[PDB]
Amino acid sequence: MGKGKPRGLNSARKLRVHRRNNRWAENNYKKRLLGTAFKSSPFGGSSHAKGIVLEKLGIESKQPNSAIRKCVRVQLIKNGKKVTAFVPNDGCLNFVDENDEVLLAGFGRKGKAKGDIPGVRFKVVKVSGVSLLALWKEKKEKPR
Amino acid sequence: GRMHSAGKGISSSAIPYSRNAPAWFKLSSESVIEQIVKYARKGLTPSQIGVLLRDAHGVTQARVITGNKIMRILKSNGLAPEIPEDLYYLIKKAVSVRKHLERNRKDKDAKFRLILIESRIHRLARYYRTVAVLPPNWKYESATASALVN
Amino acid sequence: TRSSVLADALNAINNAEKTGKRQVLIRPSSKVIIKFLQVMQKHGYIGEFEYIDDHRSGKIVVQLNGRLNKCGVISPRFNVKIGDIEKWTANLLPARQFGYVILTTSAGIMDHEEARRKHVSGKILGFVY
RNA sequence: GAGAAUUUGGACAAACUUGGUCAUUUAGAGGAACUAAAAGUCGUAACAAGGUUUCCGUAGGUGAACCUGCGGAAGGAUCAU
RNA sequence: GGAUAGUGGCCUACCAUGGUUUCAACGGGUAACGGGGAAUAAGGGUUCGAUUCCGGAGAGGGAGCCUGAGAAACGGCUACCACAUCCAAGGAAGGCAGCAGGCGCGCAAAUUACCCAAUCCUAAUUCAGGGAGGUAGUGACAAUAAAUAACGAUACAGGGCCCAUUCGGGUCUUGUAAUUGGAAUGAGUACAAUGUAAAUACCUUAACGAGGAACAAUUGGAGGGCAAGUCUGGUGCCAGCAGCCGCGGUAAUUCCAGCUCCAAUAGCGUAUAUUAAAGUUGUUGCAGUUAAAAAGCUCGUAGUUGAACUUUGGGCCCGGUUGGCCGGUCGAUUUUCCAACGGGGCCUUUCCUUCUGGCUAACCUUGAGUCCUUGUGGCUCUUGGCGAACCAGGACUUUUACUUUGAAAAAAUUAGAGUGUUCAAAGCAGGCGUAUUGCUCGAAUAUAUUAGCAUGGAAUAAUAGAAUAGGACGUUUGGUUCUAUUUUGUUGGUUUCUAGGACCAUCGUAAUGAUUAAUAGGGACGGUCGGGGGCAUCAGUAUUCAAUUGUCAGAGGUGAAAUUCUUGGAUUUAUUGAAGACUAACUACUGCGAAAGCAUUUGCCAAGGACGUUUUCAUUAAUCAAGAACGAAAGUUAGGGGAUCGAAGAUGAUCAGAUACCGUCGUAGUCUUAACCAUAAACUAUGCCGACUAGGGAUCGGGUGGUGUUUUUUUAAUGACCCACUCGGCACCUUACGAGAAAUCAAAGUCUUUGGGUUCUGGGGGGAGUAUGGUCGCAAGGCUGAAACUUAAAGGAAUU
RNA sequence: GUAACUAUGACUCUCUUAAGGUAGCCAAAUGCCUCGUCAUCUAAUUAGUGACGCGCAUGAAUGGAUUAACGAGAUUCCCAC
Repeated sequence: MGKGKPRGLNSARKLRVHRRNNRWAENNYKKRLLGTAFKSSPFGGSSHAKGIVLEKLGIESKQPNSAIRKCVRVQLIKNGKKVTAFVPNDGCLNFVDENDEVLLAGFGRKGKAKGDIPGVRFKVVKVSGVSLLALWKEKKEKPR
Repeated sequence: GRMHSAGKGISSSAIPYSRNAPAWFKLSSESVIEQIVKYARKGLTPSQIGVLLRDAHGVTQARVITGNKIMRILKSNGLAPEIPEDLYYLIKKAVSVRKHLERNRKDKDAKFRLILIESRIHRLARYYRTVAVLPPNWKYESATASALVN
Repeated sequence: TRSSVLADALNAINNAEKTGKRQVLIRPSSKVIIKFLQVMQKHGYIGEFEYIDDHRSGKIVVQLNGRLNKCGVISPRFNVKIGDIEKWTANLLPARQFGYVILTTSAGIMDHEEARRKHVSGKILGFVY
């Protein structure tokens, strides 16, 4: 009837060291402490990133769905890693272009895949300074 | 309990409530002390003398009759052995198993129980060192127990 | 070895009062046990108890009235301060009206109600609802 | 009397070369992998006694699952003389 | 010793060998300057703090140094390294992590503005200076307040009511109307004055400024979670949406649109961190038989934890709050009849160790006594001694944790008191009179649970004290080394006396004295008890082979066969002999052992539990990082041995193939000696020590009983076996109130009514028990052991 | 010879007699083509080294693959000279 853990009044060392060890099994803690955000993670553990679009891509959706997901492969200005970002509305692949500048952001799932889209963890929000929403709703026009 | 096994035996001696002598006993402290001392002169130990007095005579317990324990009486008369009983007999049992171990070298049940006897000697020693019944610098190694018992 | 004696005494009283028995036998019986039983007795969670004086730690035979629901020990005797008694009597007891948390105070073994009226504190022993 | 360059040794000590040792970053012809993805080829190993009960440790063999030996376990298909 | 302003291995010389560390030294990392604080909000916490205050550091990187009270200064100098300028080619000048501004870097941040007027600072100093600092500009980082409309009349409706005479008279109200008409205000805009250093903006204001198309409010959504469409047009597994489950494949409430509708609203969404949610880090407070997880098992240091017992009593007065009969009274307050709470004195053997002076107010007492209705009513005052009003010196205290109260705890922040900044976030102002000379309340308080300092308590927890007494106490009495003021007329000396140190030698005084046997453990002892251990012996068939012997056509082996041997008699029969394994039947819900394991016999050597015990020691204990011993099988070395069986391999079947399952052979393989290895579904998939909660057998020990059986040597002394009752421990099993997701259970119960001690392990599934690095090993491998990336489930139990 | 796919590990037959070179290793002192191809060493390398292998004509006591130390052995590079 001891409940495993020590219950001495002089056991604060053990009770603290046991948490210090067993905290590593937590997901949030481990990656905040080992700094996984700053080694892996193309964004280098930041909110957004900028990049120049290499190719237009047609990624095939995962099996229960069927579509062409109109992604864009983009080299990150920040570090030089090449990632694949999704273009976030109907006829926006025709808006972005090849060789243009792009503001990326996470896909709202913190380093995982959003739905059926295989191996896309990022999303285009702006092209050449002007947002991919305003051009879509026909509010702002691309520069030059 | 039984620290060196899974044994849980409760075999013991429930000493009588009477804190005074048995009402049927005569020849008080004087004669019994003389019989204790002359038994210790013959070379028997407090653990044997308490038995001999319970068996052959009417000495139910030594401390209730006299007001003095048996080895406390031997230390009063300066007729106490060099090392106490507990350690003496445990050392004797460690020498017993070890003197057979060197002949019969695959007795891994003997080697196991040798470690048990030896690691019980060491726990006694640490106690008898703390309470100063034994001098410090005292430790049983091997081939020196041969000197301790004889 | 048995690490505490108040522990198994209070447990034994609880295990009996679970089944609605009218008496318990406590084997070890310390002065601390007797003093805890006396504080239980005062508020009326306990009837009378005999102390059989076998030339040893002795034993107790307590008599219950089926009023006591919960009766436990806090094993590690936490150094409580009167600034934080409310944090204990809010975490251990049913709300506020009844029940008592038992402190081994310097003035002696008492409840939180009594320790407040005196304006003194010590450690924690246990509780009774 | 003042007193400049100059220079005699001292400690302070940058900086230079020279190897050393540790850390981080990183190129590499080839080699041996692992995951994923439509399932495309080959069988059908497992789930029923899955058609050889399954599984563990270990040892060997084999296109592939796997197969076989030894010891063990029922989470067995027996809670039985 | 030197040096320093000074202390110091700070430095020098000469010596000694020290110092830190499993209570984590040292080494590595920090996308680390510390703190006051910040976000979240049951409590406990978690995360962060470059940044308005305090401290530390640095001025591209190191080092050096002058001047000075102050610097190892950088808007000072010197050198070197880096980078950089202008050059007339000889030289010269550099240091924005001060303000502004430019590059660059990026997801990511403002004006090369005005001023000393406020806050202050500096100076020879009322004046000068100040990119300190303020003012305006940029400025949806945050924060406060709150416009985007309000009101009737006119036509329709509905909803309470008289009788529902069908009446509705609608006599009141809740709205609907592209009908309608006057009143309102800033949003702007601008004379003005105010503001200000000067201005801008606010505050206040001339004149102008509202009518649906405006002075136009968005942002994200409508299948579920989740408030809100089973409404139209388009697309047709595409385009797409979709945090997640999912929607779209020709009628989509999910796509793109229209129309309605919803949530928040001058904001709303989006991405990434973080807090709650999260009892998914659990101290409060997790989970571990089967869902992830008891570390194969025992020993063991550190660590954590550790039974009981020492003053309990019973009284013998006085004083604090709060309700008490009440108002004892003027809807503001005190008395008893009378309690509760928290206390000091005093003794019941109880002692805060008590001294020398000052202080003793004081009667334990009287120096004359007596102011006086007959009074043990009351003091002008003081012999002998009180001490407890009262220290400041003595001067020794067996020590801690714990808790009480207090002290100093910066401000800002936080909580919070007061106050109409028009309200509020704020601010620390204000308030009220003749408002002519005025007066006046404020700027409180509280937490800062660490450490240090004082303070009271002495319940819980530990430590020592008297054991070869070197124990305690004194009107005991003796010698020593002492020191030491006072008078020896003046200090100085020999021996003094006297006081106070400490030391033994005696004398006494004490209760002539002095420490509990844990249904905790260790050990001894007694008769047992086991298929526990080892070493040597003894046996039994069997299996294979061999020698001989008798028979004359098959035998094997199969679901069926074939390889296989056989007439030179195979298989079968018998008499033997050999070799190496193996311990059948008895053999069990039975035993022993730390686990692995251990079943022929006898002998030897040691051990071990259990029981019994009016023996002994007396806390010696529980669990345990590190560190160790044993550890099936297989496997590896090298020697024997190799009968049987059999990985590999040979080979016959089956097969579609089947280098497998079935058949016949068959190396290695261990069974053995020495040395390794150290893993198993090493399992009861249930850590150990400890306590409590509820029928039958059976192992071992002991206690009673039976005039039971056997017992013969006369009746039997018994003894054993057996029977009944009884316990202690054991391996269990059968029924069940509590527990668990259930299967289920003697613990998996005593668990949101959560705490006996303690060790180990787990945090979705994969990747993966993989890589790497150490470590061990002859090798095979063992121990420790990640991440990238991937995924919405995988899994446990029960139901149909 | 057929076969996923774009180079094929599943089928099929006939065997040079008996077996079809297994584990290994290599342009090796054994590779004709050959100065093989790829990397590396150099400014430049028919050389050296490390890999690749349908190897004219490698290979298991005619021993194969390693291998510390040793060598007046054959070879390549570097520093000193």
